[PDB]
Amino acid sequence: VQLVESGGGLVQPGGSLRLSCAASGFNFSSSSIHWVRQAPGKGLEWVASISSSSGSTSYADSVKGRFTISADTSKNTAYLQMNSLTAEDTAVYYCARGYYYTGLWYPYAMYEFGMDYWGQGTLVTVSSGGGGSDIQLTQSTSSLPASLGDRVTISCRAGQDISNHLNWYQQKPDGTVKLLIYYTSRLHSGVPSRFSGSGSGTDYSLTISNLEQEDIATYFCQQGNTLPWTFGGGSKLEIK
Amino acid sequence: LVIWINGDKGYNGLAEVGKKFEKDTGIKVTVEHPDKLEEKFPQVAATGDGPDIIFWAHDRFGGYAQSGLLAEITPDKAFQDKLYPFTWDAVRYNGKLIAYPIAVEALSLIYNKDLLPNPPKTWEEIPALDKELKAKGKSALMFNLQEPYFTWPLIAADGGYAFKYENGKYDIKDVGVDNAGAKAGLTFLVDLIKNKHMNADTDYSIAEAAFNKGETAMTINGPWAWSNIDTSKVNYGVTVLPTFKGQPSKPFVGVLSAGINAASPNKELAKEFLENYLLTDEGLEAVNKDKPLGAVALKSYEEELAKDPRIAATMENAQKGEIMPNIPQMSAFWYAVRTAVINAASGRQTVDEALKDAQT
Amino acid sequence: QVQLKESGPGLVRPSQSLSLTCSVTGYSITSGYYWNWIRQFPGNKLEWMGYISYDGSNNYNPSLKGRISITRDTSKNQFFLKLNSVTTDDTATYYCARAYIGFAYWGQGTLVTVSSGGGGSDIQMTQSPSSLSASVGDRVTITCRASQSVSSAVAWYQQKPGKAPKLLIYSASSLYSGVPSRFSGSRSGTDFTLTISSLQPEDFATYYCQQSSSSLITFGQGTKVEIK
Repeated sequence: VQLVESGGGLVQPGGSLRLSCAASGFNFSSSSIHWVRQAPGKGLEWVASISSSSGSTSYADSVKGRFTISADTSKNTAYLQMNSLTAEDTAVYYCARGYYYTGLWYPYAMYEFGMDYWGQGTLVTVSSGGGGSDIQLTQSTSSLPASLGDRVTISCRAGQDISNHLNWYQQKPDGTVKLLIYYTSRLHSGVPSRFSGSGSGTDYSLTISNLEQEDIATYFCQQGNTLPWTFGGGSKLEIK
Repeated sequence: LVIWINGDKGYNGLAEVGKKFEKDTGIKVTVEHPDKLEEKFPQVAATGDGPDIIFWAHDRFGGYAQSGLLAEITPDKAFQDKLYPFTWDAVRYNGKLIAYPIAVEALSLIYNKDLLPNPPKTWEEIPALDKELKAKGKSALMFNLQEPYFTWPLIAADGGYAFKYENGKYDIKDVGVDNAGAKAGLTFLVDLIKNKHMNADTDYSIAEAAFNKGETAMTINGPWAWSNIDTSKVNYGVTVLPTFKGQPSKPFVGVLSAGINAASPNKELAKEFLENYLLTDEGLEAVNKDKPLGAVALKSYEEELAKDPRIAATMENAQKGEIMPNIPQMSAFWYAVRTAVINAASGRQTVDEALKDAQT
Repeated sequence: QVQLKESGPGLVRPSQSLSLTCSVTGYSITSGYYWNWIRQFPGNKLEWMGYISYDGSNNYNPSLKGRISITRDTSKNQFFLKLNSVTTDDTATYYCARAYIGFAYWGQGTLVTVSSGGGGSDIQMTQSPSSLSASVGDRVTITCRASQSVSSAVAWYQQKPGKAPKLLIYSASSLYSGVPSRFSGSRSGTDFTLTISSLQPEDFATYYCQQSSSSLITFGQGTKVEIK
């Protein structure tokens, strides 16, 4: 018994690709063929299946409307036509045979289901693209409760040098967002002087010189050095 | 006429019968095979929509009948005589005919002709056969022990039954799970396990793989399994199941049936299509040539198909078997008998204790 | 001065298109600046999605190229987000914002939820723990909870790096042929457990549950069993 995938390769965002799965060693006409994919460093994701005897096909919600699975019983081969590919679709694509039998009694369920045989997989890469890649921003102290007159400092560390192109935002509980600081230390219009910012290279900091009740909020950093622009994970201010 | 039938059936063959109907009557026939058909049907039929005719295994129609979604059909006694009498019991609900029988399906004894040119006629022969075959690095018999559908032919042989069927109805309180016949049959099955002639863990995939690789001389399975055996090049035959205490094994019978939507305005057309176009030698052949029906309810055409001894075996076991009851209480039967067999075969409970708990 | 305001449907079905409108007043989107869409996922993380500039040029996040379009109607002073083939991952609060140095003016944000109908076909598997430190000889237990009943249609798989997954258990508790007997599986209602009775050095791997009750087959997130 074996399954051999082919058709993988490098594809532009929004492009198309057709994968094949050549099978041998079992009765293809009575089998079900499944496509399962695995994005770099992530888990298995089931994508589509076809029953040869009934012709019925099923698709994951994540690919519905873009993928079409088909099979030529005489070639013992199954196919996955993939359209409108994006980075979310980059992955090794596996084909697998789903073994099962169908109940003869209502509700006619599947019994003894298992993907007992798997191909070696074929790699699909959606290029990026030609964009940059994410610069990571790591915040601390995220969620440190202080007192209603304290000086408070939130820090941001960028994964590479961002040349002082670092901005700070405040998000209130109601979801409203305001710019506080831009270019490391420049105050946006209307922002109280008790906010200040410091740093250079990869390390940056936001300080509130004395905490007021209206400062209860979540604070985010953001680099504007390179596209795509990226944010830190947020630091929630709480009162003790 | 709009017709629904499952995708694994000969739906293009059925559409050819629809083309002959249109040619003789002017009425267009459109055959569709939507996914999850058996689930969609009661949803659109309650609206007053859906197909005029729906094809499905008979046991599903009891639910449709309870909901009033199926018309009572009116075949002559002359027409009824064209079909095997037992099939008409499968399409009755509250005594009323609610569907036309099409095809018949049941488990049979499948055997490897190279290991066992003359398969046993009785279950009682199998222990000594297994001892002989064990000495050759083989086994006598492997089949799915996990689901009661597969073990019931032996359990029912000597007198077990699910629900008493009389006139045209089921007494939902006359259950034959813990009478002496069912105790005898399960006891013989448990003894096969205690004597190491079978294994309590054997399931569908384990028995299929062993038979199709030539490691066991016999299995018990239905027509849906034949084409994998064809692929495996095992030289196999298909025959009547072994008797137990001189009584035939009684496998559950499934009857592919054609029901008429209660909300159809074309009921007299659907009757003519089914009685005079589909349920004829030429109609069933058109369907069968597309995808085989197995054994069919129409006597005249089954006599032709039974030139294939596999199909004759299917019909013979079906005539000796138990029509699968079309009532919702079967669901409790499946869960209960399933536990009973597992517990009896593992040793947790005695045969007597296990069947008595299931009957309750 | 500038105000921005998002509008559009708050509920979208998986595989459909998400469309949102930003209405700008007090400043023309043709005069200057970059006109952005930004979204905040339920766990508070922010993602810049893209912009249309004052001259009609676009720039999009590489993670979304191929299914995002930002367009504008200069006569109405509005710009638009269209995100195709959405999944539940696109559930987020969508913000529009004007930028030059930073995002200096923001809309108030609008929540868009992506969720199936979707009934009995819509089944998740929640696997725990995500990661497990274990030693040779340990008893290892991996659990998986189905979001609704799956009967016993649960299988377990092992995967080693660079290799295809292998089937271990099917029908919740049946050991696949050739798999060592130290592997076993069990079910309690909607809870499924894979057990390795005494871990061996070849057992370091990632393990996945899988349900086949719905025709939309789904896998658990996986459990990585890790060596010292």
